[PDB]
Amino acid sequence: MKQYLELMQKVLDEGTQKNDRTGTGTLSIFGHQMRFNLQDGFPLVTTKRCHLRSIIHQLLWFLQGDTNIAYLHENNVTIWDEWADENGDLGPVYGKQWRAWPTPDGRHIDQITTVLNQLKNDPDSRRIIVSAWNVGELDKMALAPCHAFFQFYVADGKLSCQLYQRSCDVFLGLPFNIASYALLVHMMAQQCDLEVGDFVWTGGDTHLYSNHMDQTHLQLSREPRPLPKLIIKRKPESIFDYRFEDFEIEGYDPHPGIKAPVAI
Amino acid sequence: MKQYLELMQKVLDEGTQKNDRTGTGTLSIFGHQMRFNLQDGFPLVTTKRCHLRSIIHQLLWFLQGDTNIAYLHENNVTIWDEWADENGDLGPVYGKQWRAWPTPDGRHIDQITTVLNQLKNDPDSRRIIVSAWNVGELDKMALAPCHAFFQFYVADGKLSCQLYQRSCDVFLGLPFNIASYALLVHMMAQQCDLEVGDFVWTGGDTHLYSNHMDQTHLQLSREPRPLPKLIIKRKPESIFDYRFEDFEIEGYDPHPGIKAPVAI
Ligand SMILES: C#CCN(Cc1ccc2[nH]c(N)nc(=O)c2c1)c1ccc(C(=O)N[C@@H](CCC(=O)O)C(=O)O)cc1
Ligand SMILES: C#CCN(Cc1ccc2[nH]c(N)nc(=O)c2c1)c1ccc(C(=O)N[C@@H](CCC(=O)O)C(=O)O)cc1
Ligand SMILES: *c1cc(=O)[nH]c(=O)n1[C@H]1C[C@H](O)[C@@H](COP(=O)(O)O)O1
Ligand SMILES: O=c1ccn([C@H]2C[C@H](O)[C@@H](COP(=O)(O)O)O2)c(=O)[nH]1
Repeated sequence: MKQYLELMQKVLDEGTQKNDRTGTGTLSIFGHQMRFNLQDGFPLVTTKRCHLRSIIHQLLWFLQGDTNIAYLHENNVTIWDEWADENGDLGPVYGKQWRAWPTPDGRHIDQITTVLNQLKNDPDSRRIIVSAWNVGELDKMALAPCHAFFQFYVADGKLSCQLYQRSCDVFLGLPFNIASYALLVHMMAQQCDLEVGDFVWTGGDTHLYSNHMDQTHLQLSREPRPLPKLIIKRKPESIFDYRFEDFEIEGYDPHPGIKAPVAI
Repeated sequence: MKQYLELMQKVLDEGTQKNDRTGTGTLSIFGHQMRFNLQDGFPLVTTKRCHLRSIIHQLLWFLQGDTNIAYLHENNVTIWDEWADENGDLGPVYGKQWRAWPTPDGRHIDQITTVLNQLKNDPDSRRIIVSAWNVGELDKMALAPCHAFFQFYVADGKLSCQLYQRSCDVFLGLPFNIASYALLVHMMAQQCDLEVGDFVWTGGDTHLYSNHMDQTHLQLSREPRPLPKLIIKRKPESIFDYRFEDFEIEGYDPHPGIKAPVAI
């Protein structure tokens, strides 16, 4: 996508070499925002083939409030296996925070039902937020949340979403996240009988790892193609009842996949 | 300031009319970002006169862990009175979350001291974050956090900060908020012997209130004057040790004040 390849080049041209936690090295910038008008097409990168199976099962996993990779496993998704403990868990990661944030006094708050009731009952609210950054449980988490925080907005019947991402690996993880949250805005918009608007991505430390340098070069030389269109094939009676079969992506003619090693 | 005045012009050129919680009516855009290089000058608006007494005092109150207005009152700062209860209390807002976020296992996390340890011992961390958005306590808060989350970053011995403001009142609140976080970056950097980098502001619902349209156009007709300079006269043993008197702003000549109503 033009904005995405412009962020790749930006990093390449201005990033500073930093030693990172892995000991691989990064080239990074701090502060970047991208806007994707969703009316114009689905933001799935077309300069490399992106595979939806993982994107979709991971979002449905999250909305279930499940932090154990068994479902993911049962659906052939491997992305979280490195971080999961001895018997499948990640501790209170994304889905537990989304569906059951623990109050200090023992109650649990369901930020996705809150956000649903806010979109139907109070759509002009300036507080339609879901936060995964639970400072009090970060220590029990296999990995601190990368896509930490997000905010919805309604104006002239359209639903927009801004995501704050504290840490971003441009080559591998950024295409994944952009699509994931663009997909949640379409699910969220359908349930609330609403139009889709903008997806705004904002990042903190945005970086390209030293061993993805050739792959970036290879991806930057390809021309972006027309964006696909997402088809949602049936309306559930809740956001919690969507299934993998419900989604279809028409128009996606990508350049071939580029493989690149993960720095863990 | 060029950046601030361009944002106001943008809200005026691209905003949608939206009704707010206080029913006064706003003009809003969703998603903006702007960067202020702190080496260029101290970002206090000059197209209208700002009073620095309250920017410093509120920030020391926050760093104290305080959420009761009495301190602010004896330094006659009345910016928080409209929201405080009978006993001066605001409930667990900024100062309490920053200095003692309550966990579900009995602990409390001092997020400012943690940030300082990270800048000293692990400055390349992508996790140097302070969040006031505590979902399990928002119902005890007198007002939900508008400046909800901020991230620090250290590159070439320069400290930068990125603030995410979920709701922004552009005429009243935003000159207060930019000056407050630029102060904290200078204080942090002084304590850690770092130079100042950039303060990067990102907003969610960024808006102008309807009863502010004339004051905004008045402001916009003015030329920015050269930015002031911040001189700190002491290096306190800790960041919790600063006094009002340790700060001096040099060469600040603003255009006349412009007065305007608060929506409560
Ligand atoms: C992001 C995320 C979830 N994850 C992992 C993952 C890792 C660290 C994290 N760290 C943090 N802070 N939060 C997370 O949500 C998180 C998630 C991913 C893992 C691998 C690939 C990946 O290598 N993609 C390959 C192909 C495989 C595929 O299609 O799945 C590629 O070529 O793109 C993508 C996403
Ligand atoms: C941000 C922030 C902190 N705050 C708290 C705070 C809380 C709720 C809010 N609600 C709304 N609608 N807008 C805000 O800017 C806002 C700000 C402020 C409170 C008042 C003023 C204000 O009226 N100041 C006068 C100056 C005179 C004085 O010192 O009293 C002004 O004309 O600007 C500014 C900031
Ligand atoms: C809140 C906090 C601050 O210091 N600065 C701000 O600009 N605000 C503003 C935003 C909005 O005008 C109002 C809060 O209303 P709501 O909670 O968003 O509904 O104060
Ligand atoms: O949604 C995601 C998930 C992970 N990552 C990457 C960012 C960093 O490369 C790493 C997170 O590690 P720390 O920043 O906590 O060190 O995973 C992303 O870019 N996006």
